[PDB]
Amino acid sequence: RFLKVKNWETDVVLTDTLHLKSTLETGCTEHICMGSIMLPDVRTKDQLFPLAKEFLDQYYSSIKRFGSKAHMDRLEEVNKEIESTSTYQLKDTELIYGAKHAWRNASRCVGRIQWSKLQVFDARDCTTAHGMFNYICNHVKYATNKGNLRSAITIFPQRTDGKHDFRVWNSQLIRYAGYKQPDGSTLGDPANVQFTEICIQQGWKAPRGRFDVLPLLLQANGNDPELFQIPPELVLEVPIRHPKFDWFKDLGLKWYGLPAVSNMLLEIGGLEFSACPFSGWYMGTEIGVRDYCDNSRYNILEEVAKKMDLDMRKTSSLWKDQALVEINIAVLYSFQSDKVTIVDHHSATESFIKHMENEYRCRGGCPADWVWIVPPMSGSITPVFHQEMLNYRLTPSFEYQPDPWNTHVW
Amino acid sequence: RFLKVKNWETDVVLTDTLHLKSTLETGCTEHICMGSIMLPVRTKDQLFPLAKEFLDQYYSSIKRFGSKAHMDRLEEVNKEIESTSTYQLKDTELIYGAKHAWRNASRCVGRIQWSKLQVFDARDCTTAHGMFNYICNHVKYATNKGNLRSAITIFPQRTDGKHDFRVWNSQLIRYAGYKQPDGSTLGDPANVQFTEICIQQGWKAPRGRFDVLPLLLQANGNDPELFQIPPELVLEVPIRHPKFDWFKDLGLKWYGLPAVSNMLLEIGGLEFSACPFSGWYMGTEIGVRDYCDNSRYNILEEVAKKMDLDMRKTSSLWKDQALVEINIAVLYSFQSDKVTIVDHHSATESFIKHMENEYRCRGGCPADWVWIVPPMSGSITPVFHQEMLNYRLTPSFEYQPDPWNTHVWKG
Ligand code: HEM
Ligand code: HEM
Ligand SMILES: Cc1cc(N)nc(CCc2cc(CCCN(C)C)cc(C(F)(F)F)c2)c1
Ligand SMILES: Cc1cc(N)nc(CCc2cc(CCCN(C)C)cc(C(F)(F)F)c2)c1
Ligand SMILES: C[C@H](O)[C@H](O)[C@H]1CNc2nc(N)[nH]c(=O)c2N1
Ligand SMILES: C[C@H](O)[C@H](O)[C@H]1CNc2nc(N)[nH]c(=O)c2N1
Ligand SMILES: OC[C@@H](O)[C@@H](O)[C@H](O)[C@H](O)CO
Ligand SMILES: [Cl-]
Ligand SMILES: [Cl-]
Ligand SMILES: [Zn+2]
Repeated sequence: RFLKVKNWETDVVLTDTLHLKSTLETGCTEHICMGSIMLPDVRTKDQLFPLAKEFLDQYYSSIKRFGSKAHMDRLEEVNKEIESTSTYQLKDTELIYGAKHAWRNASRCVGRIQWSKLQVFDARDCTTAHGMFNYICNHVKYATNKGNLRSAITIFPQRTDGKHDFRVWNSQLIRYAGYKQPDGSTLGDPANVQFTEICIQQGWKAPRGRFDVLPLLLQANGNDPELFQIPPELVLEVPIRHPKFDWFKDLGLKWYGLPAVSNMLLEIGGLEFSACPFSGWYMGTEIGVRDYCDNSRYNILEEVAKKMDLDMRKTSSLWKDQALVEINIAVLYSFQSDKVTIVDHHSATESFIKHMENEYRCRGGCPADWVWIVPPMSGSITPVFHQEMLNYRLTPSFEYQPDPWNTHVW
Repeated sequence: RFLKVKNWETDVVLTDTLHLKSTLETGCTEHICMGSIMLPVRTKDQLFPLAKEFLDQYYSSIKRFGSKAHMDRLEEVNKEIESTSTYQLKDTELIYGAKHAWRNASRCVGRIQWSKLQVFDARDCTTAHGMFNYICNHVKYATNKGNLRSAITIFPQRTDGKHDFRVWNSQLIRYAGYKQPDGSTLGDPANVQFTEICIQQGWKAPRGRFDVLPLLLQANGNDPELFQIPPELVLEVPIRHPKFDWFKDLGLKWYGLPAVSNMLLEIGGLEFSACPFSGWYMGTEIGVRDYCDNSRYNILEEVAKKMDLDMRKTSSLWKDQALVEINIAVLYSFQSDKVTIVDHHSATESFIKHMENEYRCRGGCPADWVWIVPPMSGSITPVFHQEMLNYRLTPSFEYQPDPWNTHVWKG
């Protein structure tokens, strides 16, 4: 009940007490661990006040005014507001606290040493998709900051009775289109083929190129979603070159500088914010390992290997591994050269271990999903590989939610 | 209760029912996942259900469930238990048991091979010298002049827990580690404690970087005894790189036979505390962990230096670059010396096929993602994208404490 975690490379042991405050489920039982499973109607008013209370309690605890009249007054105020309006509204201060802590609690995020330095954009006054478009252009411009990226989140109005949901239909604010071929092949990004179909079917006219920035598909107040094009001058992109291989440029690869997740749900004190796009800056391997070399993605390993003239007849030459490294060198090299913020997996995991130790000391723990935290290459030469982690769900949180097109009453 | 797993690279979905036969605990609860935690005597009461379950499984597999042979065997074991408080496995049951412990080993990626296990029955062994003889024969057989063969040797089961057979080595073949007065380590840092014990027990240490450790063997709960594996039985491979001629001058070698000897084999409630088993290496075990862990030989920087990599910034990925070259050399060296080895691409691919087959014929395949995914190049192997369910089936291999922590010394 007072759990120990050990680092097997440093012999450092941390004691976790924070997990006792966990409230959501893991998917695991005493008989079966689901640690590697990717994905293991509004609330009633009686469901809502304990959630509100738990949140307000930790909020007022965090500002050293637990059990203060100010604390009790707020509980009173929210209590009556729920009883009366069947929901409640967060103070700006609570909204910001809740958002920062939802990031703080994201057990799958390696970048959380930055959690307290999050720019929060309150878009709760937004009423239309054009409004959403404006807020999102501003977010993108702020976060991008000419390459010196800054973490941000924009929060649109909370769910009411699920008839009026605000949703950003795209999974990231910035992503490349994916197209069909008669070839049976896939031009561009295969991950986005379905969303690209909906765009076109909703009226998008695609350039059908390999790296076309998708349009935003925005849903306000439960209305039908609308298409908008992000001003191209707001989308910072990086051409990919290698510091030693001249021919790398000829592959014609590029990627965008701003990782901005837009399909998740932010839960704070029982309230649900279904449209809450957030962004930070890339770890190199996200692009170079996953985006470029996953077989279900741009899958560029074989082509890079050929140009390196590696031995591709047997797998034991480790040509895949060799090309993998060179591709990831090029990504880091490119971003760095264009002064666009990026972190390599060694630095990021090093930072996360420092963050863990900080969290264990000042908070009593740090929920962490080893399967997601360990980088997709060179795993055991990063310190996180040898770090035992405990995974559990704290609120406020970011949650997954159904893709809008499967849900939307058209 | 059915359970689905999905492969996110291929969209293949499999359904698990085997998890219903799960006995032991995971360490997890609905409130906390302990999937990345490395480590999370029996009375007559608990033993016959465990025996009956095993025997039911055994007789099902040979298609004799409910037969007179089945019923007689249960009666026979029941009597033997009530009479003697334990029982003895038939040869066929021991073999079945040991193969299925491997088959159930959720942290093992090499399980496609589980049905081809040579089982050596050493349950008639009584002394340390006897143990040494059995283990020499295991080593010779498994090694097979480089054409490695999977094998396990099974020593007598626990009785009252005061007469345990134990191999004190964590692996049958492993290199010594010596902590120097200046804090540096000569040889393998992972074996410094066991090396010190061996030295205390009278081993004359050569004190070099690759000294094969002596066997430290405990029979029948007596104090352990030192034996030197005959050098001619210990197959080793000089590590060379196919393009880098300076690599041989690093002076690296490794042994060919991976043989785990510190685990406990459980079969039908019986505990076999000495049960060394061996297969062949996946390259990354040596090339990534053994050579490149910071807490092991830790050669990344010297390799990287000799490669003249840009080492002033980690974002040059000089560490990753050198890691690949080292693992190429390990594979190159074993293959050119005709010593069985498998690369992590081949092995993980075979595991996926095995796992799928296991779902179809067995209703599942318990698997620990954290351990199954290789320590380098994770997502370019197919196991990275495979959802896995982890649960515990018996027969099984279990962890047990290091014997020097529990042993009552006779003198
Ligand atoms: C600032 C630098 C950041 C870095 C380096 C970073 C890094 C990462 C990485 C590598 C992943 C794994 C995703 C994958 O492989 O699919 C991830 C996931 C995640 N991150 Fe962070 N992140 C950063 C900022 C943020 C911010 C600002 C937030 C929220 C405000 C956030 C919340 C999350 C969440 C909820 C996940 C899980 C996503 C999912 O399950 O699909 N991160 N992050
Ligand atoms: C024949 C080729 C084999 C290969 C390529 C192979 C591969 C591996 C690898 C790479 C690991 C991970 C160990 C680590 O990184 O710490 C492992 C673990 C394991 N293997 Fe296999 N193995 C093989 C044979 C066997 C055999 C013959 C047995 C038993 C009869 C076995 C049972 C196990 C067990 C119980 C573990 C987990 C051990 C622990 O947690 O310390 N394996 N195997
Ligand atoms: C805010 C932020 C910063 C940062 N560096 N990375 C992220 C995660 C972005 C990301 C998303 C996704 C899609 C997630 C879909 N889930 C619902 C399964 C994939 C990847 C990648 F590339 F695979 F690593 C990266 C988010
Ligand atoms: C039989 C067998 C074959 C094979 N190829 N590999 C193995 C595992 C050998 C191995 C052991 C161990 C000791 C693990 C400690 N546990 C008690 C937690 C480590 C490693 C390595 F190198 F880290 F991968 C490899 C066993
Ligand atoms: C803490 C973590 O579980 C530990 O470092 C594990 C991670 N995965 C592993 N995977 C393998 N194959 N071998 C290991 O020793 C480990 N160590
Ligand atoms: C099936 C398995 O859970 C899946 O491949 C996970 C593994 N770890 C991951 N880790 C990160 N960072 N991102 C991912 O998408 C995944 N995918
Ligand atoms: O030096 C002693 C170690 O080899 C030993 O404690 C092992 O780590 C242990 O047997 C676990 O494998
Ligand atoms: Cl991405
Ligand atoms: Cl090893
Ligand atoms: Zn679990």
